[PDB]
Amino acid sequence: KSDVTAQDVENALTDTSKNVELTVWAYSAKQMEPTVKAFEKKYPHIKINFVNTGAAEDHFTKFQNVVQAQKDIPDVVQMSANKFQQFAVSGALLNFANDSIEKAWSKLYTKTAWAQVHYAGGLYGAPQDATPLANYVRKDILDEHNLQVPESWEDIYNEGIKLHKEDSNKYMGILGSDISFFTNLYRSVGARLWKVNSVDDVELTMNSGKAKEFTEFLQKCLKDGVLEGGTVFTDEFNRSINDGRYATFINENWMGNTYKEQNPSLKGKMVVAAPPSWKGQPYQSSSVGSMMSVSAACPKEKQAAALAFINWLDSDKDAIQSWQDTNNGNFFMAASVYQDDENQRNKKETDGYYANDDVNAVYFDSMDKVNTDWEYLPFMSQVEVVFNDVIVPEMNENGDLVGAMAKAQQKLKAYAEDNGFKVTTDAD
Ligand SMILES: C[C@@H]1O[C@@H](O[C@H]2[C@H](O[C@H]3[C@H](O)[C@@H](O)[C@@H](O)O[C@@H]3CO)O[C@H](CO)[C@H](O)[C@@H]2O)[C@@H](O)[C@H](O)[C@@H]1O
Ligand SMILES: [Zn+2]
Ligand SMILES: [Zn+2]
Ligand SMILES: [Zn+2]
Ligand SMILES: [Zn+2]
Ligand SMILES: [Zn+2]
Repeated sequence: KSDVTAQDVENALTDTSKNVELTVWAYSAKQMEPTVKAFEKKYPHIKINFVNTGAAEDHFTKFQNVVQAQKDIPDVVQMSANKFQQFAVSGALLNFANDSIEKAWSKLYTKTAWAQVHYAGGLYGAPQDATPLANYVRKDILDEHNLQVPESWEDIYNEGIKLHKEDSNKYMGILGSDISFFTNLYRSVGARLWKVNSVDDVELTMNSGKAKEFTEFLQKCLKDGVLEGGTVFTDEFNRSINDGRYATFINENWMGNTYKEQNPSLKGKMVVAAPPSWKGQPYQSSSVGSMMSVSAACPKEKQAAALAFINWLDSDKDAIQSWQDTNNGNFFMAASVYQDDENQRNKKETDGYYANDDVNAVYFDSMDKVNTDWEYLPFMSQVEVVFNDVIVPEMNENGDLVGAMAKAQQKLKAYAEDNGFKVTTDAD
């Protein structure tokens, strides 16, 4: 049980005679590093060795490698709310839960994000960004085809048929072969793939109920040309999203900043809209986001400073402002100083990039509608492996996503059983 209190954390910042060196690994270096530099300017006794680990997939592999070796482990490591679980459960991350941290830091982060940095009763990071889904819509393409900005999945299907019949070089959307992209869609329609009761007790529902109905719908979209299966955040995707291959793109809202940075030619052409409803339920959403975690290997005498750094970077009012100023005037932060500020909710676009200037209001409404009735499995790294091996190959116009989900569930059941988890599935 961690005895580093909220007061001990604050003392690491005030006790400036106690010099500390922290090694920090991050994959979102572009967005985060300027605010890291601001930390170092403000607290020169805490020196940050900031390591840009490149792409997230490489970062997580590198971190697992050093943890398994028990050598050369960073003190602080970027995590995300749907990838940290297997690191937390395996003991790679410091569980810094205690009453005083819980009491103090729970007030600093919006409740949806704060819940998600817990796992199995431990506390494993400070939330960084929230990532409510938004639908980035090429309004120019829809206008050309006399199509409305879609508000539901039913609209995506019916309008997507018309679009692709009239212009077979464009699709209404992409079904991205990425575990976050894919699970975000299920979460955003209230379709549980699984339920976690405790660290060693899980239920898989990948082939029944609302999940099965949604999978059937996605396969019909693939079969009929409404969605195209493909990768996201690859060169293939980058070409497509620049060329207008997808009239809609339903994604975590950090993409809103990515378009401003990588796609200047799309200025004025997109509207940012709410993600779609399903079956005449009110629309729901999903938020994941990054978090900053401390390694279990972090030396005891550096832990207070490591926690002080993660809390400062992710919640200090100056830090939150830096996140805005260094990311085109907006970055969607989980800290309550951002989330509870009506002027962030009503913040108007000033750069002319999106065709609607109320982008943050769309993001905030989506955040309000995040589906919190959800947990990630303890072995999310294995989930991603099985997804790549079993589900991704079926994401095509002749695929069988329904059958693939059932086979993936069987593989995850065997993995769970082999690793000491109690597991039920809807196939039992
Ligand atoms: C790993 C993801 O972390 C969160 O998303 C962050 C987003 O991550 C992207 C990486 O920067 C990129 O290298 C590659 O791995 O794609 C990732 C998206 O899946 O990066 C932005 C900045 O551009 C933010 O830092 C996001 O927090 C999380 O929300 C995702 O679901 C993933 O777990
Ligand atoms: Zn150093
Ligand atoms: Zn708690
Ligand atoms: Zn067209
Ligand atoms: Zn390629
Ligand atoms: Zn400050």
